[PDB]
Amino acid sequence: MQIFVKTLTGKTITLEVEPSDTIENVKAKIQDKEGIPPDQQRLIFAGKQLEDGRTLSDYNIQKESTLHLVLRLRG
Amino acid sequence: DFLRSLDWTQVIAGQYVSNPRFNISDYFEIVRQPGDGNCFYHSIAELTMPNKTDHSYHYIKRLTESAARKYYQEEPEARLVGLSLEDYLKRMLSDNEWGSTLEASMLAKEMGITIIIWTVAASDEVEAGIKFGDGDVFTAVNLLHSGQTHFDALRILPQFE
Repeated sequence: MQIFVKTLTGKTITLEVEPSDTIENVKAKIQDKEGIPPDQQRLIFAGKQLEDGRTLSDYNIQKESTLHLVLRLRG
Repeated sequence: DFLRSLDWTQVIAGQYVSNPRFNISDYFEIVRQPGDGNCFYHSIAELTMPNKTDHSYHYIKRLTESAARKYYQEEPEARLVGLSLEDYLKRMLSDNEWGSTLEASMLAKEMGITIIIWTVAASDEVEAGIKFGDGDVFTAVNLLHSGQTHFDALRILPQFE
């Protein structure tokens, strides 16, 4: 099923996911599609940051929901 | 004016994002910082401490320690680090250990400031900013994150006030 992710640059991407996908799995998909390393990714839905070991289903993330992606920036 | 029209979206409490497109040097002076792993704290020091020197960053690392003991447990980005408070502090305080958006969030609360981190693309222009705190760009401590690995300080150019 398709969901949306608005990246830090404001680009809204589509992603193909299963409700059973963990947030860790979603990060891997964003890496594959956009090249962003998983250790950088903070995913946010409904004003809360999502935890790696929970699933989209755990969060009521539906077909066509939109996540915000914010990056952990180090230097 | 360009700077007065920035559109910030509060994504999680106290944390905002914006995706303006500008040449950094059209609006800011860059105040370059050394590395040795410390450039995040040097950049903070440059903009918050009068008479900043190359030793000032130790002060900011101590404030980061203080901040962590208050705020780390509840910081959303701390969930990425995944360390106990004590293990986090051990790493943070290590010589040349990189700072980050996690320390920016905690420092904004500890110091009572707004910190913006502007990140630059390979095309040289700013493509995004992350802001910790409620202040505007004119009030904020503005950092430039470049090469995906380095922080410098920025000051707004005088003609923009």
